[PDB]
Amino acid sequence: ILTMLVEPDAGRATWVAASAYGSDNTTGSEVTGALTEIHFSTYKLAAKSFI
Amino acid sequence: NQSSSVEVSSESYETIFSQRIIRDLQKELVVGALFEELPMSSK
Repeated sequence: ILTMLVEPDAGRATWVAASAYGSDNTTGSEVTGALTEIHFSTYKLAAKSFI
Repeated sequence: NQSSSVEVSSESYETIFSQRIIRDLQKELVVGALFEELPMSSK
């Protein structure tokens, strides 16, 4: 196997209200993401002959 | 041959043709040339 890393999709920000300009919500929201993987393999092809 | 994996087209390519011609025993000739010859110059 040969395994590679796949970047995730997109997140998004939040529109904070005017009230939270001094409160803790001024920072907005937390955005997370997780990576993923892909795998590859091979197959065998063969033939024989006689003389 | 028709025994291995690959085969020839036909027996013509499995054969060698020779230009040698041979003959059996032939009867010997005896009376043809045992008498004397009498040449002629007329009928």
